Amino acid sequence: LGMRISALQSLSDTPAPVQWLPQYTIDQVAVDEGDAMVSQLTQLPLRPDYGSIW
Amino acid sequence: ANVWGVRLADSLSSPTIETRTRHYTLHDFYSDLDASVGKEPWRPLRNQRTNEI
Repeated sequence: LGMRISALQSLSDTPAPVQWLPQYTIDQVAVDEGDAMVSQLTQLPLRPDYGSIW
Repeated sequence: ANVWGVRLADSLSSPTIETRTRHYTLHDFYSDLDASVGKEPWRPLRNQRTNEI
């Protein structure tokens, strides 16, 4: 089993979602497949909480 | 105008924007069945004079 040896560190549960910054690689996929899977995996229909623009 | 003792305001108004329909999903059904504090399927009604449900 080619895996490292260490013990997990316990963290307190975060009340709010944390920001994430993705990083890209050399692999590429067709745009249509990505759009189709975004449509398949989304929870897109809902009512957002509209904020104060000004 | 007064149809039958019912006075009507001079102005006219009506909504103009209609929201798109949201299809019912299984996750939504489970969320309704959870009966969370904010999403209870029952809305209480209160008597106006003395305020009891």
